[PDB]
Amino acid sequence: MLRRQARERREYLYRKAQELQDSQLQQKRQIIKQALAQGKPLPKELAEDESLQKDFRYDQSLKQVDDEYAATSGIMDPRIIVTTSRDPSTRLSQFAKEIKLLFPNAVRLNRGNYVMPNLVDACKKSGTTDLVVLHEHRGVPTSLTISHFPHGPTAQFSLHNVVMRHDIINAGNQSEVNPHLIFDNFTTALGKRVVCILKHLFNAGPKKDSERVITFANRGDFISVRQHVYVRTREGVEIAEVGPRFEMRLFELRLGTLENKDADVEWQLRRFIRTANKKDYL
Amino acid sequence: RAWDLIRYRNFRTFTGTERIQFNCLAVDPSGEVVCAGSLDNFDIHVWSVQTGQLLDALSGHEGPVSCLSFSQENSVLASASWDKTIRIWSIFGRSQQVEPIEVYSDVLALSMRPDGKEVAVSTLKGQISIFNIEDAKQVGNIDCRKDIISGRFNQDRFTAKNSERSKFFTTIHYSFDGMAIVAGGNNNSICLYDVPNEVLLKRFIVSRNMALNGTLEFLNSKKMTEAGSLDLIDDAGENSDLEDRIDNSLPGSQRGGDLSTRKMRPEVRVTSVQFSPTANAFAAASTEGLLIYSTNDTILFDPFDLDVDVTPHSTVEALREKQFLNALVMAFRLNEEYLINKVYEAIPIKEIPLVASNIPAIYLPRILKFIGDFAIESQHIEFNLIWIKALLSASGGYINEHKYLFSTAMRSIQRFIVRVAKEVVNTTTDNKYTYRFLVSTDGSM
Amino acid sequence: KISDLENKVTVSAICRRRLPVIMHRLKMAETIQDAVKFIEQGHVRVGPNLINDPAYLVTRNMEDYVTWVDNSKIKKTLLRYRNQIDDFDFS
Amino acid sequence: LREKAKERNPDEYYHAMHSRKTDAKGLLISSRHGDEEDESLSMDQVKLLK
Amino acid sequence: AVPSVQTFGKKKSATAVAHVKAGKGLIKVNGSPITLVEPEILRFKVYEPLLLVGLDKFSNIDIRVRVTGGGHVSQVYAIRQAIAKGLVAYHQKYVDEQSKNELKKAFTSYDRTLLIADSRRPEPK
RNA sequence: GUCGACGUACUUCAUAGGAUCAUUUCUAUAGGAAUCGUCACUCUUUGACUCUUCAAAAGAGCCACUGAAUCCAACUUGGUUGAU
RNA sequence: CAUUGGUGAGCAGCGAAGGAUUUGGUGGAUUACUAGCUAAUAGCAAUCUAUUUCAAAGAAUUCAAACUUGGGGGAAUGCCUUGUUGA
RNA sequence: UGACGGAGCCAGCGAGUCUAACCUUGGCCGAGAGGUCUUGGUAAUCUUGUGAAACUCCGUCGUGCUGGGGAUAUUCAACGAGGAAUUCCUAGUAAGCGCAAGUCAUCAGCUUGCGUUGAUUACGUCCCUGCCCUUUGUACACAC
Repeated sequence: MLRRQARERREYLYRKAQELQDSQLQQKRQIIKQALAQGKPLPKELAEDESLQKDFRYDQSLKQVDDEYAATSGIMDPRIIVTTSRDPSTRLSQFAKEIKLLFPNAVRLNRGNYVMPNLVDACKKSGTTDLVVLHEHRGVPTSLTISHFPHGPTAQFSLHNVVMRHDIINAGNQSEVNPHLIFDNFTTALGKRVVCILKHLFNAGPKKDSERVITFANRGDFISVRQHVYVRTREGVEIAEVGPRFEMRLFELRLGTLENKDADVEWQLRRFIRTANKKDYL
Repeated sequence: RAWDLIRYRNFRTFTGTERIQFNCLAVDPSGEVVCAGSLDNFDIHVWSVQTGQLLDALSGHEGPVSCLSFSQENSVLASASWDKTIRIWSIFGRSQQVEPIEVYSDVLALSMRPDGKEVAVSTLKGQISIFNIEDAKQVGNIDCRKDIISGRFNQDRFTAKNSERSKFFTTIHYSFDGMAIVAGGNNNSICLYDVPNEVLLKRFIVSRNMALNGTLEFLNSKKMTEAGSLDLIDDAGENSDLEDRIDNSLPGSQRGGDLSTRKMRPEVRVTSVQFSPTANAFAAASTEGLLIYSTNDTILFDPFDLDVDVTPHSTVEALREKQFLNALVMAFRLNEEYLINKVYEAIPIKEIPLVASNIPAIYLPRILKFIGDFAIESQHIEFNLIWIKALLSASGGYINEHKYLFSTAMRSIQRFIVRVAKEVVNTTTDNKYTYRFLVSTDGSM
Repeated sequence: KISDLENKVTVSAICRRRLPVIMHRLKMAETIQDAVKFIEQGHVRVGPNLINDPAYLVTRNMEDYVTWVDNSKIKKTLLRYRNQIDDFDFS
Repeated sequence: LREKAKERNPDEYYHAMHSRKTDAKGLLISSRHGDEEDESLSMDQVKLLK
Repeated sequence: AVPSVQTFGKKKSATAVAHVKAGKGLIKVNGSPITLVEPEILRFKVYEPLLLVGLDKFSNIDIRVRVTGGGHVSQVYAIRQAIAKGLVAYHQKYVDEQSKNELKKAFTSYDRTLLIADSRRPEPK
């Protein structure tokens, strides 16, 4: 499966390069489709070439989730490994516990003497889909890295205002039912890519009367994560704050797993450009 | 897909969500669960049989799952794949436990022992490695690549001594007592070994045809000319009529369909072997057909601890002076089938149960397998059921605690009870109830 | 696109999908003639079973299993070029 | 070069791995004299040069 | 023109290459003899491929093992696996196959990690 | 936050004159040039065949009878008055 | 100090009027052994010819026959089918 | 499970003409700028590749902790493995041990890798605390 997954990556990124290469054909095919729709003349480049028209006879019978999650978006529920950095502190192990309670279908793995190459190999041949790696700074958890496993993308975030369900009070147990999700003003294309990354690690299709909600609210490139349970009363909704609250900032999104760091970057945070603090999702 | 052999129907069809082509399957003992493994997916698909859904997909192999089996006693799944790895899944009962066993080369043909304690794999080195399951250690291997008859094809340019094509076994099966292994592959020798001594019992040539390909190890050098062999010239345009002058063999086709579309001679090969559950035979699915091999005991005098005074004449003298137990065990020690038959029909009905209680413990599988393969065809139905009732009531605790010894002898007894005796009883029960209805009611006008 | 069904299906495409050409594009030989020579000489198996005719068509899944046979002199010489030759497992 | 090392394909066979050889560390031995001359000069050659 | 057989043993990051050739009987690890393998309480882990099958197997071959990497106990485990599978491979190739699989039965009945290392780990529970 | 109208700003779009070739004669023009049963020599291009290198890989396999070649051993001849 | 690298010089040991390596040719096998030829119930084998000719038998409205074509578009002149005109 | 003092021996990551102190005492040259030389003190995870530490082996000692101003050339602070409670954890795992890096966010009061040594105990059960699902078999035989 090493040979097969290597050449499956090779073929997928060949198809990716081919589509961005010949996606001018998609738009001049759309141009002559709309020109046959409303009977208007064809521009000169399309009017003089005989090849694209006699190919349009065939291509006339051609014609949402993205490329890595498309094959099994709503079909198979995810399987998520949650692990810490290495020799973790006790508040980081508590945080990894709380994150595996946050995601259903997530188990927690103990990290120590696990090289991240063969941890990626073990994970993606025992068939998990996601890996969430947590990093601390003297107790305070500072980063998390979400990896989608069939050679998919890794989004690396840094966590900022972390309050933990342990560190509040002995408040009881969590709900662990399949939750609804709330994704607030992820307006740009990077926001939609991160929405897809972040929501394809919950189990698909929660109940309509499921009583547990977990919200990712983008507020100036700072995705505020809160978790809630509720009961819909006669005048409004009464919201109770269960589970950890923090703010994650996306600082990298690359197109391989964790193991290589030779992956083609899709977006990494340009921090010292001149226009650093003017635009969001920069 | 599942087939009910009573109403002749396909009552279930299990598919994966991936549309892959399955190359091996294995069913649970109590047919709750059916698993199947492909040659292009690395998972093992586990469907339930009652609800038709996919129950799970077991992942963990990193090569195509070549062979599966379910242990018929403790219900553990032994899978084996081309990543040189056999792998033991405890599926039922809260565990979900996987145990990998590494092996030397890539496994084809796993078979499980009848009592589920052990599992023997074939490997592409041409070796058969027999593993314990509970303590997953190698209990013993057989080196099986030198006792294989790999022929030379007509079209290949490398000798049979050097051909690497078919020096391994792609299908193996344990004996039903658990002490032998029959095996065969894409070569024309089917070999049966005994596992406790790890030695070759016997090697059979599956075909001596020259119209098939992989038969001769040594091809005739009169056919090799100054341009190619003489059996590679297609003299199919010398044929009388068009329908066999036609060449419809599209080029690189191996193992497709429709033998006319291949251009090459059919190779000789065995795809599956099986030991018979009832009577001392095996069957191998060659290209000529289902070859069926069995031992008959009309020939091959093979006695069992006889002495100087144990003779056919001495057996019939003890029968004429009517010591029936002495005559019967003298017949067993000669182990001549006509003597066992003669004494077995000379014993009378009043002292069937005395003789049957006093047969020694070592001659018990002999009399059980004799009564089995006799009473399938012979017409003394009440006599053979008298003997079976006497033997099972006499020593049926010994059979119960030596199950696998009497597992291919007691299973041919209930090929006699349910297939001739119960059919006869069904006919007379039909006659009884038609008589009762035809004389107990009122057909008046 | 569907005009690939008329433009870009081609005997040279079906031929590029043969086994010596898959061998050459997998770098398992130096050229297509030497790949034909090597599998006429009976070194190349796909999966477990040896393949002997050069016309064999090697699909997308089945080109992850083109290897040499074990005990082949060519497998022996590339392992011993990188002096990783383990004579335990015959090569 | 790291991309090539990952995509190596270890069933690779070029015929010049009958002359070229790899040392114990795994790297390549390049004969620093030539490869148009032979390194060891035979005994008649050494007789004449001496 | 001389018979020689090279095998490899490996544990955690140790590696041990054993060359077996037809010789006088001398067993060497890193140039020093086999009786100087440290840490000297695992010298019998190195010695057990020898004593399992008797020194008359070794009395005509001479093995030499180059060990690199790992720590102390990884090195003695790679040494013993290299010695074991080197002796079995020499007996397959230049001595008879009956003795080869008698040696395989002896080493496998003691422990088959003398012949097959545990290679790919872990498990995602 | 969404489309019209105007204003603005930008992109693209010219084909003529002449010659030659294209009809198993003739591409339409008389302004143009070619109709011959082979004799030899030299030079040049190409392909086989035999051997072969990079550089290997596989041996239609065994046994016998005969013949040849090479390297040692041996004998003979020449050789410190000088072989290689 | 290794060479599990080349080339040489020699011992021990092996060792019956020599030894080693390569190669051309032929023969027997490579499937299970009933003889040669022809105009064949017999001739011949040194020969079939100067009896080798006659008679008899023998001729499907099947007076039907590409089961044989790489794909898209055509087919002037052909060719096929059908109609038709004049004999 | 010590304290000294030698010896043995084992890794894996890491290669941007780049990698890195401070405060002084003075002599001379020079117009000054500054240069050179000399000197003492403080700080120090060394400087780019060789190598580790734990470990193994060998000799010696031998097991009731600590203070400043007073007295001659003893008596007035914290502590000898940490309470109630609470948290986390199932195999190359827990824990020990060092070695490198410092990667546009985070980090140096540290963070992340990298190897080395590597176990005890569960691997069952829903009894407790919980959480979730179903309550027409539907889905086609047979059986229930």
